[PDB]
Amino acid sequence: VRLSGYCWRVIGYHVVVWMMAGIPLLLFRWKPLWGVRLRLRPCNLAHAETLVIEIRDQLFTVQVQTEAIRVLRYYLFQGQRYIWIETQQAFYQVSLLDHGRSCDDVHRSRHGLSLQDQMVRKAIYGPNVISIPVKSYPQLLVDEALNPYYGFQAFSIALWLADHYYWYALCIFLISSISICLSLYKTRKQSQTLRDMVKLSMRVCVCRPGGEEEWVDSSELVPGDCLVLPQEGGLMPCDAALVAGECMVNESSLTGESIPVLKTALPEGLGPYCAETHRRHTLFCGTLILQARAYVGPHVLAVVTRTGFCTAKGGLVSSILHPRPINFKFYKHSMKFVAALSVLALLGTIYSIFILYRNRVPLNEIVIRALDLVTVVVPPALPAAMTVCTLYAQSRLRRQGIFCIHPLRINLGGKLQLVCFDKTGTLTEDGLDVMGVVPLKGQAFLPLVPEPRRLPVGPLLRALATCHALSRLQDTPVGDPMDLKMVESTGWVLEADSAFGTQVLAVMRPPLWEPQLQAMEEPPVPVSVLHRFPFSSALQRMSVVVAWPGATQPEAYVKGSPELVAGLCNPETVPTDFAQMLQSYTAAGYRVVALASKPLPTLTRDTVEGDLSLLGLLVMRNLLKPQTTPVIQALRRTRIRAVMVTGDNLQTAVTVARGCGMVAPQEHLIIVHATHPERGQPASLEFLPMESSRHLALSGPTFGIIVKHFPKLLPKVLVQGTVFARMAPEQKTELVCELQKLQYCVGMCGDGANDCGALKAADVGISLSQAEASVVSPFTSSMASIECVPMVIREGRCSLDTSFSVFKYMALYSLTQFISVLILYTINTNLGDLQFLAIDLVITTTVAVLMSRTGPALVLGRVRPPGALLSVPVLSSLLLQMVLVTGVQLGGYFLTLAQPWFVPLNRTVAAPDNLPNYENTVVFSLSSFQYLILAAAVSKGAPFRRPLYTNVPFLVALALLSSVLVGLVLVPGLLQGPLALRNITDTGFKLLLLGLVTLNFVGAFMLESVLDQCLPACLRRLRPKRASKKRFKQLERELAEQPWPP
Ligand SMILES: CCCCCCCC(=O)OC[C@H](COP(=O)(O)O[C@@H]1[C@H](O)[C@H](OP(=O)(O)O)[C@H](O)[C@H](OP(=O)(O)O)[C@H]1O)OC(=O)CCCCCCC
Ligand SMILES: CC(C)CCC[C@@H](C)[C@H]1CC[C@H]2[C@@H]3CC=C4C[C@@H](OC(=O)CCC(=O)O)CC[C@]4(C)[C@H]3CC[C@]12C
Ligand SMILES: CC(C)CCC[C@@H](C)[C@H]1CC[C@H]2[C@@H]3CC=C4C[C@@H](OC(=O)CCC(=O)O)CC[C@]4(C)[C@H]3CC[C@]12C
Ligand SMILES: CC(C)CCC[C@@H](C)[C@H]1CC[C@H]2[C@@H]3CC=C4C[C@@H](OC(=O)CCC(=O)O)CC[C@]4(C)[C@H]3CC[C@]12C
Ligand SMILES: CC(C)CCC[C@@H](C)[C@H]1CC[C@H]2[C@@H]3CC=C4C[C@@H](OC(=O)CCC(=O)O)CC[C@]4(C)[C@H]3CC[C@]12C
Ligand SMILES: CCCCCCCCCCCCO[C@@H]1O[C@H](CO)[C@@H](O[C@H]2O[C@H](CO)[C@@H](O)[C@H](O)[C@H]2O)[C@H](O)[C@H]1O
Ligand SMILES: Nc1ncnc2c1ncn2[C@@H]1O[C@H](COP(=O)(O)OP(=O)(O)NP(=O)(O)O)[C@@H](O)[C@H]1O
Ligand SMILES: *[C@@H]1O[C@H](CO)[C@@H](O)[C@H](O)[C@H]1NC(C)=O
Ligand SMILES: CCCCCCCCCCCCO
Ligand SMILES: CCCCCCCCCCCCO
Ligand SMILES: CCCCCCCCCCCCO
Ligand SMILES: CCCCCCCCCCCCO
Ligand SMILES: CCCCCCCCCCCC
Ligand SMILES: CCCCCCCCCCCC
Ligand SMILES: CCCCCCCCCC
Ligand SMILES: CCCCCCCCCC
Ligand SMILES: CCCCCCCCCC
Ligand SMILES: CCCCCCCCCC
Ligand SMILES: CCCCCCCCCC
Ligand SMILES: CCCCCCCCCC
Ligand SMILES: CCCCCCCCCC
Ligand SMILES: CCCCCCCCCC
Ligand SMILES: CCCCCCCCCC
Ligand SMILES: [Mg+2]
Repeated sequence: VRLSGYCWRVIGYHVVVWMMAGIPLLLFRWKPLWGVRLRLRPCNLAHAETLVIEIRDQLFTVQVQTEAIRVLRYYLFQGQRYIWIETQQAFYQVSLLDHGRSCDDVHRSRHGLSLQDQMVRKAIYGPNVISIPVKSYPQLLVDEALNPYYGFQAFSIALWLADHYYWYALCIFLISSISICLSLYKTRKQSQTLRDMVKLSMRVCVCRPGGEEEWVDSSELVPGDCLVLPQEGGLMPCDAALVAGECMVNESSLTGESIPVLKTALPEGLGPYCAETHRRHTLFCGTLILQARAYVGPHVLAVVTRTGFCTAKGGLVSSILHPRPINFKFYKHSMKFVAALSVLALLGTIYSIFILYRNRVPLNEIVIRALDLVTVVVPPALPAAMTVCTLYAQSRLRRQGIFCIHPLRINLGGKLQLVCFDKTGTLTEDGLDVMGVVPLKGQAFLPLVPEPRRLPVGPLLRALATCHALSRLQDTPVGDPMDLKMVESTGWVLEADSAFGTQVLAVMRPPLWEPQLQAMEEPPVPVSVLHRFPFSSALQRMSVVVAWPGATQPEAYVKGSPELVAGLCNPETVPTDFAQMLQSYTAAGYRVVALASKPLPTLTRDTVEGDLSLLGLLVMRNLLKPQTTPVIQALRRTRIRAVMVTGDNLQTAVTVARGCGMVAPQEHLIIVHATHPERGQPASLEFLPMESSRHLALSGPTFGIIVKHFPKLLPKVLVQGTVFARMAPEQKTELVCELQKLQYCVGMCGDGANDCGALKAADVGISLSQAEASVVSPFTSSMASIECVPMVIREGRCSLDTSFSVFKYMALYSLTQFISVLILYTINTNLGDLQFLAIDLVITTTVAVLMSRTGPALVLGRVRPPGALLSVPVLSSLLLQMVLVTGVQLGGYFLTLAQPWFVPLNRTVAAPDNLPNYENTVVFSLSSFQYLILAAAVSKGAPFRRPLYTNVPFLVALALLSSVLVGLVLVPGLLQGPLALRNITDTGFKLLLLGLVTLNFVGAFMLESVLDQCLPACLRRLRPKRASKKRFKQLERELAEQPWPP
């Protein structure tokens, strides 16, 4: 995180690099800083340094722009704007100028921002736009085509053009152009799918200190400027603190869930505007405002707080544009693999140079042949194969209805070994059923009431009717499902005239019915709502203040989790057997929410939910979705660990885990309960063995106590723990972080608004109730069920196998072609000119692009894909396949030598001037069929991929190439002219060649099958490793020798 500043000699450095002609590799290597400094006009003075290099320990360089009003030196890094302060000499982030600003200051910013201050803050903070520039086509060409690989391909094109191999040069050019086009299309789509999301362009009203009215574009906003919000509704131009009125918004673009959320005006007072503690008082960029009410004045006034990239949406966009490096390695071993391949290539080109020197050839031709061989070693289709494989996988996922912002994470799904779920919404149905309400008398519960409609007028009925954040939107109430079903159960239909405190936020009317019963005593009267305190998952609570045409004083009603609410209630109002009866309902799997009240003596949220008194419990059913038990059973069958992380009660979570199969029968479960220290001793960490493998379940506060007071025992709990309950979102992301610390590949599926942090922290985050692509999590599904989890895993495995099948095959292709030409070099032939074109484009490129189209296996398995190219089976398969191919080619050559008809090539004339000569044709035919054979063999089916005959384009390609090659052998000759073949004029020997290559086909398949069948057993019997690289496996073993809980 160190920034170093540096100010005719640069042209000298450029000329030196050009003369060297490969200085870019040195500057793209361990010593890039030295070259940069030598070619940057070094000058440490930051005030004068126009260039700055930042190191984050990784190495980035950026200019220093200067904007004038007088002078302002700023620079952009990672999308964030930093500016230079003359009074400090250092660089400070734009977001940190107005840090610690007090809420009273935000309120005093109610008045306008003058045009002078507007332009000053415009120059400082820049325009209010999340800038994702559109790249001109030549910019993309210079960005992508400029790299060592394509430069080497251009060199190969030049070299093969030098020796009159026009066709081969042209086809290499075509392959490179196709690869560049595919990379460009991938990058363009990647930029466009993000740019289309941040498209905010609309006029907004803002009031000046004088005139108090002006319409400006969304980009013309700056921090500290007020904003008149549109009461009809619409998108939010930028991040602003709500200063006046109330707002109903739909912030699904950065939260996942699409339920309405209530934002109340910022509470006036002294203290910093955190923007995270006041999250309920802030409107975020790119969020739809369902409505905005004033209740105190003409307009709903907000104050712009942060604009541009520093907004939360801007931060997520910045993360997407510059993602963090992947923690889990995918290969991290290809250096040794390509080193071994290069070793083989060098041992081959040594033979090439030696045998060429053996015969009479000019030294220039000798070096030309050597460089030709080296160019043939490198295949030009590798980047195209990678890109098309990734595009195919992403298209498959999109066709299944799952969208990934950046497909680079797809392969992570192929090596997930732990998946977290949240109970409500994802595992269970979103909706709820109100089973009933349990009331109190003064300190003793009463029988459950099925329909709350039949309650008498009193605190409980009023609390059920009034305590929520429901709002009518187009003749339909909307809000939390819990609140909607509760109010439906009561029947009190949602409907100025301030009673005591302020203007009423809402009014409720009791349903007219029972002329005798309802008016039997105190007929119901409508109830007005004065103050509302929205619900937040961090504090399991919601407080409302209400009055009615009676109401000698107002009344505050609090709805919350039973444990926390009972803690807040008056101790003598809570019955002694609260815990057991709550278990009696939660152990049955019911969601239970407590209602309490206090009569206010005629307002910050703290003084409301204080000396409360229990009114009752609300028991409501919540059933598992019908496609969660099979998914959990499949995941557990494949030894993929499944964990529940939820903010609900521990008893309900345990019951749901038992029902959905996370805790199958005959699997003992313990409850871990750590008591907070009471100033006499630490937590005891009590264990309660439950009654119908080892499983542990613990709530949020005990999890925090274990984290902060038993660090030694934390790994064992995390390894054995499966059901975590009553966790705040912060605790959820903390648990994900801890699981990752144990070297787990942690994926997660979540509903919204309490999983966003955990979803982002997770290696593979999935959001369910999302219409389309979102910046909420790396992956997002359209359908709402857990079934998306296995497919993302399966495709990932299908990718990991598929990628390997490319690196294998194109390596085989890289080297099976390498040996063939060497054989010809030993006989002084050079494999023809159009023959190279036939080998590459007709046969190889089409197969390489088509082989990755195959889909996933449609079922999971316990066998994980490999994680290294240089494993024993892979290298063994490569070597044995090379032995088979070399044997076939040499046998063909030796048999062709041993025929009645034969005339050796005229060795005194260099190729291609001696073609077809009866040796080039046979080697070429064998090589072509060998490429097809290798392609067919490398492309496996089970357990990860479908059988080869699934993707009908690839199978059709294989069939057509085989047919045209067979024709090329079994005809008097139709392409033998252009391909320079000698037209073997007998119908007997060519049939023998066909039989021999059939034997080669059979040999390759039997070889690969025998390897797959036998080598794993040999490795199990031979080298008994006892893997301990990952800490969680070590902990699993240690628990296996002896469990920690007795
Ligand atoms: C000249 C040889 C040069 C090559 C040197 C590199 C050899 C080489 O990478 O293989 C390492 C593996 C060890 O095994 P390795 O591949 O390192 O296996 C590791 C474990 O499997 C680990 O946990 P568990 O799943 O619990 O086992 C996890 O899977 C890691 O990810 P990964 O599996 O996805 O890659 C692996 O790194 O196999 C040897 O133990 C051969 C050692 C050399 C044999 C020498 C014979 C002469
Ligand atoms: C034994 C002899 C006669 C053969 C040597 C072959 C050279 C002519 C090859 C070897 C490496 C090649 C270079 C490999 C990499 C590049 C990088 C490329 O520039 C970049 O894309 C770098 C961008 C970056 O990473 O910042 C331009 C072509 C060039 C210089 C290549 C030009 C041709 C080079 C010097
Ligand atoms: C050392 C002499 C005696 C050998 C003569 C042949 C060399 C000119 C060959 C040997 C190794 C070859 C290199 C082998 C591998 C690569 C990797 C290849 O991939 C990349 O480095 C780019 C990857 C990316 O940009 O993502 C670029 C060409 C290059 C440097 C090759 C350029 C030509 C080299 C230097
Ligand atoms: C006989 C010689 C001239 C061989 C020429 C090779 C072609 C047959 C290859 C070159 C590029 C290939 C295409 C490259 C990319 C795709 C995208 C792929 O679809 C996607 O992954 C993107 C979907 C979307 O975003 O719409 C389907 C295969 C296809 C059409 C490939 C089909 C085969 C093509 C045309
Ligand atoms: C110069 C003459 C001798 C060339 C004659 C063409 C043949 C070499 C044929 C045999 C196999 C054919 C390929 C077989 C299958 C396809 C599938 C199809 O490509 C796709 O994969 C489309 C994907 C989709 O949209 O679903 C159309 C072109 C292509 C690559 C064909 C291109 C032409 C090939 C290479
Ligand atoms: C004397 C014989 C000398 C030859 C010795 C053998 C050398 C073999 C070198 C093989 C190079 C492998 O190269 C590996 O694949 C391709 C090459 O473009 C690169 O691929 C990279 O660029 C492409 C786009 O161009 C991206 O889509 C891909 O995501 C990215 O990783 C890999 O980053 C590189 O690591
Ligand atoms: N709308 C609400 N008003 C008041 N209390 C609520 C509301 N919704 C949930 N709660 C309570 O808050 C507790 C935890 O809140 P949250 O963690 O937001 O709910 P959850 O549905 O248990 N979460 P999860 O299971 O991870 O989706 C729940 O157990 C309820 O007791
Ligand atoms: C092969 O070409 C060379 C050209 O020099 C010459 O020997 C002769 O014309 C041809 N045939 C034989 C057998 O050499
Ligand atoms: C002889 C060359 C054969 C091609 C080998 C390709 C292997 C690349 C593996 C690493 C890819 C990610 O960097
Ligand atoms: C890759 C294999 C390289 C070795 C090729 C040797 C060819 C010898 C053929 C000439 C001897 C038969 O008359
Ligand atoms: C395997 C096919 C190799 C490419 C063949 C290119 C020749 C096409 C036929 C041209 C006919 C006119 O000469
Ligand atoms: C893509 C290749 C198609 C055009 C190839 C033309 C070949 C010309 C060779 C002429 C000599 C043999 O008649
Ligand atoms: C990139 C090099 C392209 C060369 C074009 C070749 C066209 C065929 C002509 C072959 C006989 C001169
Ligand atoms: C739905 C399967 C699509 C198959 C694509 C067409 C394959 C035949 C193409 C033949 C071209 C020569
Ligand atoms: C990571 C950039 C790799 C550049 C190619 C290095 C080739 C070195 C040959 C000695
Ligand atoms: C499932 C393995 C498929 C084997 C058949 C390969 C294609 C044969 C083309 C004649
Ligand atoms: C379902 C059994 C396998 C079907 C084979 C279809 C492809 C045959 C041509 C090789
Ligand atoms: C996707 C299922 C494919 C079934 C096999 C198709 C065989 C067709 C031979 C042309
Ligand atoms: C799925 C039906 C189409 C299968 C392709 C049949 C072969 C066509 C040769 C072009
Ligand atoms: C369909 C491909 C086989 C056709 C060959 C017919 C003539 C063979 C006698 C040379
Ligand atoms: C595979 C194509 C077979 C063509 C007919 C074979 C005739 C051979 C007579 C010995
Ligand atoms: C007796 C000469 C060989 C007859 C053909 C052998 C079978 C060919 C398999 C492709
Ligand atoms: C998948 C096993 C394949 C068995 C060998 C096929 C030989 C077919 C000759 C055309
Ligand atoms: Mg949920």
